[PDB]
Amino acid sequence: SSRVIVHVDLDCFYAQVEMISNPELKDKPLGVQQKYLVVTCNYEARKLGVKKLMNVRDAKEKCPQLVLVNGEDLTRYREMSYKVTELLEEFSPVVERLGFDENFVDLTEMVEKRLQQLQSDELSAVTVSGHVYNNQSINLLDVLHIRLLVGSQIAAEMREAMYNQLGLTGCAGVASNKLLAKLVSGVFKPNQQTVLLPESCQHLIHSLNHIKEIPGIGYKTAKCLEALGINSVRDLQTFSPKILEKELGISVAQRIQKLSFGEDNSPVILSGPPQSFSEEDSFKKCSSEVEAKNKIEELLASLLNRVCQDGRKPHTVRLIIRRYSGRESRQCPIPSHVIQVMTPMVDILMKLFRNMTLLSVCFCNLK
Amino acid sequence: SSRVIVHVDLDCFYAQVEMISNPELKDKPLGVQQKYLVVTCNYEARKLGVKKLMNVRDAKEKCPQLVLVNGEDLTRYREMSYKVTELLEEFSPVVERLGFDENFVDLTEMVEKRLQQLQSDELSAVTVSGHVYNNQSINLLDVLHIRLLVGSQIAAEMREAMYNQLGLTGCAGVASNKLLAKLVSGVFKPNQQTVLLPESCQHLIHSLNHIKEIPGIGYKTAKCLEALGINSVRDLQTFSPKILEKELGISVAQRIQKLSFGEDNSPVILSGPPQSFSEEDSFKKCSSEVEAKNKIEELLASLLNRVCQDGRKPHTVRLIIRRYSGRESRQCPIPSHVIQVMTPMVDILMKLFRNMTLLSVCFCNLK
DNA sequence: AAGGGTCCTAGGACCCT
DNA sequence: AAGGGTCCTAGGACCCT
Ligand SMILES: [Mg+2]
Ligand SMILES: [Mg+2]
Ligand SMILES: [Mg+2]
Ligand SMILES: [Mg+2]
Ligand SMILES: [Mg+2]
Ligand SMILES: [Mg+2]
Repeated sequence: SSRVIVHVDLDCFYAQVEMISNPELKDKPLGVQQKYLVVTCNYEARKLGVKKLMNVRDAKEKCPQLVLVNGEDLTRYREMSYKVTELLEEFSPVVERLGFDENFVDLTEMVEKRLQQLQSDELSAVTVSGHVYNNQSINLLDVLHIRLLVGSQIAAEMREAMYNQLGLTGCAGVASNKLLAKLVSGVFKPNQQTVLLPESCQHLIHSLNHIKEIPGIGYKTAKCLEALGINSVRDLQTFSPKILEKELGISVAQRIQKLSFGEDNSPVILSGPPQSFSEEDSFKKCSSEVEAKNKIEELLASLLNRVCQDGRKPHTVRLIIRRYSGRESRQCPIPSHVIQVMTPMVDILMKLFRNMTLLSVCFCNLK
Repeated sequence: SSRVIVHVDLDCFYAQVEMISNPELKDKPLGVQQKYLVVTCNYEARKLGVKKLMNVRDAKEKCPQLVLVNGEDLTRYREMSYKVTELLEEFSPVVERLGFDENFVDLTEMVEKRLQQLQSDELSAVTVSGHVYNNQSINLLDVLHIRLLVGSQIAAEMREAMYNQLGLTGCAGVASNKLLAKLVSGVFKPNQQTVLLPESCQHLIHSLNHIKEIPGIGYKTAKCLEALGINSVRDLQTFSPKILEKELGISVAQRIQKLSFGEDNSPVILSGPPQSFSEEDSFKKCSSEVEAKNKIEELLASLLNRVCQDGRKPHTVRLIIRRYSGRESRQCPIPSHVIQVMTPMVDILMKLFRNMTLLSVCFCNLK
């Protein structure tokens, strides 16, 4: 039953990429811009007040010397994201992606192979790589302690390999399930790693200050929980299961309540190739007429290219819109003759358009 | 591109099963009863006026000597259904199920292997098994004619095997795609087979009298088409694509219009093991109070048994209801500890019940 | 008061930058 | 005026007996 999981989280991902291809930006405070949004920034800029997901106005206020690069085309970030996952797949092939910069790996089978190859002499010599959460004391006779420490050594090899092979830095967290691995990897956020021994599981979850910090609990779920007087991890631990079921559902209630105890039995899933390809564009209630084709035609040309590179073929298309005030969408299957180019697709999408501040296209259901 | 497909359709399936396990019912007119509904009947009863899906009142009127057996528990029909599919899977493993009594098989690879094993001498000796649709003339030099005729010989071997091994009779239709195979298999409905040569494709589709007879066109679609003045296959062939798209959708319009020409490029899919297990019960606004557990508990006990036999494990449950006047449903995932029994499930379902003339349970999303 | 099946759709929730 | 991802839900359509 006992598992050793690792969670790898790159530091200021987009910014770290821009700082790589243009070393001239290192040491200088950097923000990565998407329209009016500074979506992330390096640490030279966080010190100066800039914060993730900050207005381009407020950010230049706290740092007028802030150098900004446009990060709207994710192509380069996506390509590097998959270079990271692919390298980790060398260690163990079961690698789950979370967004572009986070990866889960189940190290269990790999920890146990390393253990058989050791002797009674070197086992007492097993050491930790990186921080132990809560400065908790190690017990070389606790077999769970030994396995987690081996997990931290693997985690350090990955992080070094990532830097040696892709010049990227990041954090790692080693724990017994995915929830705790992710929560502990950020205890030392700047290019460091942390291992969570079981006896500190409760210190970790109770170190949080709002239930939203639990991966699995978002805006709607949080707000519903505070409309019930649930503001802390412990409030949710002790809240009535029944009342929780008959207010949020039997699936939401019974899993988030297990997350509040640090429990999470979900396996690390192999993300493999993507299940979808999409592109978005946003605009200040600009598209006011059907000549919004050009904006659509742009999105296809990049998707069609990305698909051709992927080699697989999609069988469903989707169009999304956002309307000046909540999103609406229409999809349909892809004609067969088309699957084996640009002109016909457009006319499908506009038929979808006419059935109905943002336009987006997606290719899903891939073979 | 050229395919040889076969469609196998058993004669009065439920009735033929009841006549097997009780030979005493053969020769006598038989209906299979589900509540007030005579869902099917043998041919000794169709002659006497009884019709598929007929009131138990009107049927006994046209035939008071009608012997009826209850067919509400489908267990036996389902078990025989899969004995049929499994036997056909011996011929070629790619077998698509349609309901309990119909099966599609792609005979293409099997037709071509048989052809290489022949000599120029026996090829002119190739003969048809069963009817040729529209008494059309065979051309032993048309390679498509030869392949379809080989398809009819395989179809005859299946039907014989089905009778020799399971004592079941049925019809087969051999054509170049799934739509036409299904349409031609019923031209001689009582334990016979028919092959459709390409030059008669249009005689077959135009032999239909309402667009509803096209597999793919149902109640809602038919009615929408008649609200537009489309009553015949040809009306739909000639109807405006645009008007069809902007009234039914780009997926519905552009495929049903291809079905009206006898075109259908969908492949024969391997149905394999089921994707769901469900049980239903109906009742004259009977369940009026929460003690409807007993009716639910019945459905679980049979599903739980069927699942245990299957060996796979489900990960989602669903509850369906119908309310005296349109169905409503609630589902959720299956707790993990449960997956590896009866008491806990009930309390999930009732929570689903309280969130909300028929009750039903389903196990889906199987591993 | 049938008793089952299949697959799709539009929208929702969650996770990142 | 971010720009992407994942998976689930309730209901719909279609096909049989
Ligand atoms: Mg991250
Ligand atoms: Mg990060
Ligand atoms: Mg959260
Ligand atoms: Mg049939
Ligand atoms: Mg039949
Ligand atoms: Mg039809």
